[PDB]
Amino acid sequence: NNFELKLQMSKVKGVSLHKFHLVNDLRGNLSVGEFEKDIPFTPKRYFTVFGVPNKEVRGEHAHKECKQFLICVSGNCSVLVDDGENREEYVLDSIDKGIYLPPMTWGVQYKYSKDAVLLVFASHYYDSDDYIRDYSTFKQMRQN
Amino acid sequence: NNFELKLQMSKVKGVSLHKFHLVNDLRGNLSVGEFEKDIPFTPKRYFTVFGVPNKEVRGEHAHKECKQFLICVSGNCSVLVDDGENREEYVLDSIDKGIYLPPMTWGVQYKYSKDAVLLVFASHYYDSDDYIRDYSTFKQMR
Ligand SMILES: Cc1cn([C@H]2C[C@H](O)[C@@H](COP(=O)(O)OP(=O)(O)O[C@H]3O[C@H](C)[C@@H](NC=O)[C@H](O)[C@H]3O)O2)c(=O)[nH]c1=O
Ligand SMILES: Cc1cn([C@H]2C[C@H](O)[C@@H](COP(=O)(O)OP(=O)(O)O[C@H]3O[C@H](C)[C@@H](NC=O)[C@H](O)[C@H]3O)O2)c(=O)[nH]c1=O
Ligand SMILES: [Cl-]
Ligand SMILES: [Cl-]
Ligand code: NA
Repeated sequence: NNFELKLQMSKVKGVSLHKFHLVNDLRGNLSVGEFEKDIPFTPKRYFTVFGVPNKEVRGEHAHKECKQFLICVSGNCSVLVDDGENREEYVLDSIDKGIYLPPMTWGVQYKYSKDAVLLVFASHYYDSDDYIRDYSTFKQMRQN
Repeated sequence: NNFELKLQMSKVKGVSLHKFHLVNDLRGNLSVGEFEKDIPFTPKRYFTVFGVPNKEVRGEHAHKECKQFLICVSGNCSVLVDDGENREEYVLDSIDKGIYLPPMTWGVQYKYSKDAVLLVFASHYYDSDDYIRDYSTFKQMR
C-alpha cells in the first residue's frame, strides 16, 4: 500500500513516503537517491542503528530543527510518526523504502529484526539541545 | 589492523580509512558520521549495492571528479584502490568502517558476501561521462 509510488504524502503533517529507483540485473542490485530531489534536504550527518534486541523500543523524541530521513537498509523495522494530532505506523522492510520526518515529528522506532540496520540522514549536525524528550511539551508546541 | 584508529591514511594517495563513533546501550548500537568532518565532502547522492553474486567483480575504473565514500553496512566486501603507483586492498566488514575514494582513484569492489550491502555516498549526481575507463589514460593523467 504505502510505498507503491515514487512519492506519496502521509496524513501525518509533512511526512512523505518514498520508493527509490532500483536496478536489478545479472551482476547485482542497486538502489539510488539524490539529495535535494528524492530526499528533500542536504545532509550534514548520517547514522546507523543496528543490533537492536528483540522487541526493544527506541526514539520517543521530536526534533526542533533537525530534518531526518529513514531507510532500513537491511532487515526490517517499524516506525511511528506523530504530528500531535495524527499518527501512523509504517514498516520499513526493503532497501528502496524511505520516510521523511520533518522537524517536530515525534517518532518512535521499534520491532527491529535481528539483523536490521536503520540508516538515517540528518540535516543538522548532532546537537542534544535539538530534542524535545517529553510528549506533553511536544503537544503544547504543536497546538494551533 | 587497518581501521584501528579513528583515521589513517593509505599509501594510496588521498585514500583514508575511517572508524566511526559508536555508542552501544541496552537498546543496541548507533554509529555516526558527519559530512565535511569525518567524511570529507557533502554528498549529492547515495546508492546501495546488494545481492551481488560471490564471484562478481565490480568497478575497474576511476572517476574524474566524483568523490566517493564506502561503508559496508551488512556483511562484507573487499575494495581495491590504485592511484597508478600504489595499490592496496581493504576489507569492509563492519558498519563502523569507512573508506574515502578521492577522484582519480581506480577502484574495484569484489568478494561480496551473500548478505553484503554496500552503501556509497557520492559528491556528484550520476554522470556517465565522469568515468575513466582506459588504464593507460588513467596513468597518463596521474
Ligand atoms: C543521533 C546521534 C546520537 N548520538 C548518541 C546519543 C545517545 O547517547 C546515543 C543514542 O541516541 P538515542 O538514544 O537518541 O537513539 P535513538 O532512540 O535510536 O534515536 C536516534 O534515532 C532516531 C531515529 C532519531 N529520531 C527520532 O527519535 C534520533 O534523533 C536519534 O538520536 O547516540 C550521538 O552521539 N550522535 C548522534 O548523531
Ligand atoms: C552508481 C549508479 C549507477 N546507476 C546505474 C548505471 C549502471 O547501469 C548501473 C551500475 O553501475 P556500475 O556498473 O558502475 O556499478 P559498480 O560497478 O558497482 O560501480 C558502482 O559502485 C562503485 C562503488 C563506484 N565506483 C567503483 O569503483 C561507481 O560509481 C558505481 O557506478 O546502475 C545509476 O542509475 N545511478 C547510480 O548512482
Ligand atoms: Cl507500511
Ligand atoms: Cl583491511
Ligand atoms: Na511531559
